[PDB]
Amino acid sequence: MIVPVRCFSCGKVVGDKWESYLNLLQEDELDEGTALSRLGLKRYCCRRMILTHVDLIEKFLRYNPLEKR
Amino acid sequence: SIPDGFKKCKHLKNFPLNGDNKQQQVWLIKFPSNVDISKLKSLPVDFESSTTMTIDKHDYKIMDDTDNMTLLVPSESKESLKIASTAPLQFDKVFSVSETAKIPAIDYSKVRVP
Amino acid sequence: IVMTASAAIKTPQMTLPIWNDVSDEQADTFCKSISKVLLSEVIDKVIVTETTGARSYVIHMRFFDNNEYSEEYDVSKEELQNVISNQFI
Amino acid sequence: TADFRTLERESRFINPPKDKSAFPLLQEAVQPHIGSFNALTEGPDGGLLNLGVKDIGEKVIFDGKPLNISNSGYLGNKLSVSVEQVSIAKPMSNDVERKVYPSESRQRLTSYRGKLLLKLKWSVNNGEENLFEVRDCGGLPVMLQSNRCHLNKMSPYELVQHKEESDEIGGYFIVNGIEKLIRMLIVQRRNHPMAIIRPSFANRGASYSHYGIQIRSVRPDQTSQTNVLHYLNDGQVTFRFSWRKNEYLVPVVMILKALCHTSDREIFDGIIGNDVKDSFLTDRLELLLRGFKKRYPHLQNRTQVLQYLGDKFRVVFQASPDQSDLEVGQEVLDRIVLVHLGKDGSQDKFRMLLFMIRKLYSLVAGECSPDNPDATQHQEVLLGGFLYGMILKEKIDEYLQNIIAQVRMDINRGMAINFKDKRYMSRVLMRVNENIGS
Amino acid sequence: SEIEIESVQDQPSVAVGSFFKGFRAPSDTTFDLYKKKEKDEFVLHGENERLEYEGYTDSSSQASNQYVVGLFNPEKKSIQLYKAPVLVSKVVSKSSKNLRG
Amino acid sequence: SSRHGQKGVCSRKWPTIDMPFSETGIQPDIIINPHAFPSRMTIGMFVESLAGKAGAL
Amino acid sequence: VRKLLPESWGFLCPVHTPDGSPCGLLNHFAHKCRISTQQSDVSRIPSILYSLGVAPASHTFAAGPSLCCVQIDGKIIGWVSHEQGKIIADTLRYWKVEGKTPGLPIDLEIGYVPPSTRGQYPGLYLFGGHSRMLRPVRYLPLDKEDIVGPFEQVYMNIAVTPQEIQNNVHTHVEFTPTNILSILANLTPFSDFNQSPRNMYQCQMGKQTMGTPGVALCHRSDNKLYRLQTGQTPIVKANLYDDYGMDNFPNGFNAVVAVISYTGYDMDDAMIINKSADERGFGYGT
Amino acid sequence: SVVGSLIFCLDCGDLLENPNAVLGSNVECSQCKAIYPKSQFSNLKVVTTTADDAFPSSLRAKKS
Amino acid sequence: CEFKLELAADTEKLLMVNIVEEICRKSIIRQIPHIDRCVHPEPENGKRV
RNA sequence: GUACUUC
Ligand SMILES: [Zn+2]
Ligand SMILES: [Zn+2]
Repeated sequence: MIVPVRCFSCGKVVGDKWESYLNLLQEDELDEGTALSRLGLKRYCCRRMILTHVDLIEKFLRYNPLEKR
Repeated sequence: SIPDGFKKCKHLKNFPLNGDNKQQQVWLIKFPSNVDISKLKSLPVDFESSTTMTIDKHDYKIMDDTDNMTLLVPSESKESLKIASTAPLQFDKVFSVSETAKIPAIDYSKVRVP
Repeated sequence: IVMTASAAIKTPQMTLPIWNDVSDEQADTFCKSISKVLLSEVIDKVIVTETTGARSYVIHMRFFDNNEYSEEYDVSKEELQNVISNQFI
Repeated sequence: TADFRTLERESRFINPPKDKSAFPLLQEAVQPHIGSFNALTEGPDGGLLNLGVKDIGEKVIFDGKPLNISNSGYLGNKLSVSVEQVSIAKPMSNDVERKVYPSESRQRLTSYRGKLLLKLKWSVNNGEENLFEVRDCGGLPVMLQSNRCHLNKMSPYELVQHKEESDEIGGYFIVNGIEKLIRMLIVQRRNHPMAIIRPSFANRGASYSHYGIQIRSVRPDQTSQTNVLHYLNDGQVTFRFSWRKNEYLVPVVMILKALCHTSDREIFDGIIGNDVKDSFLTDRLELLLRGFKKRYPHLQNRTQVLQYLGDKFRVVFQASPDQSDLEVGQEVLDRIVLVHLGKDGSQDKFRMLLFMIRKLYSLVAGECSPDNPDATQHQEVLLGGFLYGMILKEKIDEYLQNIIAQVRMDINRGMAINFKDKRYMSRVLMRVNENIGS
Repeated sequence: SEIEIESVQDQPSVAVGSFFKGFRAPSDTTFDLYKKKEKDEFVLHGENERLEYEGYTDSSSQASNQYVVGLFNPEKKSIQLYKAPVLVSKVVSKSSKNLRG
Repeated sequence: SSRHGQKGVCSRKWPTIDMPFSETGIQPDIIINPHAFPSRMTIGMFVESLAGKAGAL
Repeated sequence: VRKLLPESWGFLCPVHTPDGSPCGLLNHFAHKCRISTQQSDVSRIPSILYSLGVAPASHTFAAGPSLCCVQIDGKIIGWVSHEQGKIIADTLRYWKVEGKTPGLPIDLEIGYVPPSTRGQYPGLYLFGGHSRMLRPVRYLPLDKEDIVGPFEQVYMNIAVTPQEIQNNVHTHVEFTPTNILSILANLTPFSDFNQSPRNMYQCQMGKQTMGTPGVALCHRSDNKLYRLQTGQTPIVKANLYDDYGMDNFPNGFNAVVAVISYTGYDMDDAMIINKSADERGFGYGT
Repeated sequence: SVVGSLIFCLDCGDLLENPNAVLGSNVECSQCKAIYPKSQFSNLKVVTTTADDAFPSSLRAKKS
Repeated sequence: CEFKLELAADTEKLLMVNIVEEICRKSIIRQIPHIDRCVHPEPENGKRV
């Protein structure tokens, strides 16, 4: 659902490189290897932490009972 | 007058039948509706069934069968039918034409890939 | 055995020891003599031509040859004929 | 090297496609359920339930009033009734009509309830006139992604606007605010003789063998009845029927030569006849026909055979009184013996039934290995929605049974004026129950 | 052995009938045959002192099937295609008209 | 439990205060016993740990 | 009935089955198997059958295993010679896969059976009514998509992968041999590198997880629910995880596994979790 | 015709009863009376043979 | 072994292979009480049984 | 009462 900040095993500040990672995939054409490492992620657990996220919050936000449609 | 159909029989044809004691016998085959009953002029007769006809579609095979059914012979018009009997009248080898479409086979060049 | 009120069982079993002078080539003789053989197991085929003309029946019962049925199932005419005349009929 | 999707996944998370949704395999996963309940509306003849009430039979009853030996013979006029049309169209509600939503349906803690319209073809005196009438029979519960719910041809983006799932699956009922699913049912092969060797036939069969072969016909509306054939050590062979809670043993002859005219060598000719060498055919066939002539020597043609069938089975299906043995006999017959051939199927019905019993002789002669009631050789799968339609067809006739019982109950207490009045049709139509939805 | 065809027609007059196996063919009474003209459908009936003929021609599926017949001698060795409408029949009797009220 | 069939119940919640640490810095959050493979034979977890190691390395 | 049979190959999954009493009772359908839910109105199956050379039903007058009884669904048309059944057994295959035949539906059941070994009554079966099951399969001659049912694979042999295919003793090939697995089994990576007692033991686990039921929470009124928040998609996965949109429903997560007996608090059936992981919300759900 | 131990009739299309269970040299049909029989049917003979299926033994296994 | 039997016209049709098969599986050449088959097995631990 | 699940 939400971006898991402060990875349980590593502990790095990881809840900030999400939108930066998305921008690297949007208008930079860099692949997963050199871009995810360029963010500043060097340990194994922090590599899989950001890479595995599913960001299901977009599906959890398409239903608002306080707004017409 | 059962049933209430269209029209009773009025036209007949005479069959030249001698009844020889080598012997003039009947010839019946089986064929579908989409056939060449009018545009075909030749048909090869052979031994135990192994043959093939050659027309536009070109997939046929004349089958034979050894092993009943009575056939009426209209000797004249007023009765339009008789009973075929020599001593009724049996048969020997009924014909049934089939359509053996040649199945394209054995291409073991693209399915067997390293 | 424990609870079903043990009675005549599907496959009854009994073990019989033997002396030291008897041999295996003599034990099989008692095996064939004691082993009960069905009367129907000495027939090749059962062909019968039922006639009518007053019902009439004829029964022709093919058997094996002497070396087959008499050497395999140790029976002969003095027992096979007595059972086919006193029990089968 | 199957790299996962992040840009495509982010795009489909931002907005679903306005066109046909992606990954259609998930939509095809419920093709059995969606296609099953949707089959009763599409196709010819209005679907399953429409052709079912088409081939449902017409039932009549008399009254206690005279007209004016033959005068006293006629005991009363004829009133006719039969279910002509049945149709579910669309769920709606009111205080014009307004449209309901499934999300609001389970939020209301109720079931998704539409409405069912019934069209009655009321007749009198063999069609002298018809009192047309249409009455609703409550609401019919419908699942999602069906022909009744509005989620059939709705875009997935509009599904998000309707408080639904972006990839909604559907195909499951909802009742009393909780969801619910109909379990798929397992049956055996349809329209195929099944060989079975089971000692259970010896329990209910007094001195009968363990052989057996069965046939499960199927009507066009998928309702069926099981017709099996046993084996008799004496030499004969008998069917068994299946009614409410009753079994009917019957010899093969009195129902084989009773459909139409077949009493000739066509029976023995239908038997294997390439060679007359083996006599296992002769002893069984002669003993079978001898077992038919020894019982009733005055039964030779299908007419009198059908008279005896209608006579013994006159008061079993409640077909009375004007339906004589020649009507009730053919009626119960075509409904009891391999109904899958349908009406006018007597042209080759003897050929299919003879092939069934001849496979029994081939099963007892010892050249056909028995099948298995649990193997996938004869594994059929009722998708649940078809069973739901069969329950509808079955539990609709109870209204017909209740209105004919209401008429024959009102005729007991008298004071039943002629039924040619519309207000009399109404006063007799309100006494019968009409809530099928519950 | 290729062979040619000589005789063709447009209206049939011959018929093959299937009653059962082993018909002694008494041949003592002429039975009538009613025709039609869909296409390729015929019927026939007859009457006797204990027998009545009743035969139809595959009313279910006959319009998509046709049989022919011919003849050949050792000198001729050729056949003549003649339309033979096949017919299945069932010998009927009269033991009707009995019913219980 | 995983997708390979092996199951397990949480015995006692224990922090990184005494668990074996790696030379890199990562702390193993969950620990499974190697004494189940002789009988349960869940080597799928072995081949998928190497595959998962490369799939995340 | 509890035990399975090899005839269930590719029809019902031999892997998805619970433990205990429901063993062998309930086992859902295959992966890509189809179910014909309507009768295709053909009215031409006999129109091409007896035209191919099949004798009619009213003028055959035979029986026994020496003749192949061709059986349409419900209706019969007659029996022919066994050699005719052999040629028709492959002729109907070619005309079925060929698209120029308007009178032959793709979802047509066709079966052939030899008469030897005292098998059941031979013939030529034809079906396709309701309650009928299908599954995809590839036909080698003029390679094209095809489907079979519960009677085809009984007699005629199939090839699972284009490496065991050999000459003139095969008729059909399978595209991906994992289509026999279920949704849980095919999603399980390297299901071939485990045991069947582990596949039945895990079938209940995957079918008892605590994943996301669907994004309808604020508009659902069912009795009880469960929801996680650390839903992560597995790194290793099959192409069906994406083909089924399973990414839309995250059910678990990924953690580092350390195979080691250092804990001592576990013996071949227990587990231990990091307190720091629980502080981050290791499998935190409500 | 005549097949096995039973003779059929064509004038009414059915089969007749046993000439021994009823009076001899004169038998009738079941639905209509006809001039019958000619009292020259046949000498009735028929053959039955066991298919050798339910006869298991050790020598039946060695003959294979 | 061939034997011929006669019978009157009271019964018309009977089963031959069945009524003979029953008696074929009911006649016993020699009746040894409560035993039908014996086997000479292999001696276990030198104890011939 | 009917169905479902835990070793
Ligand atoms: Zn980390
Ligand atoms: Zn007669």
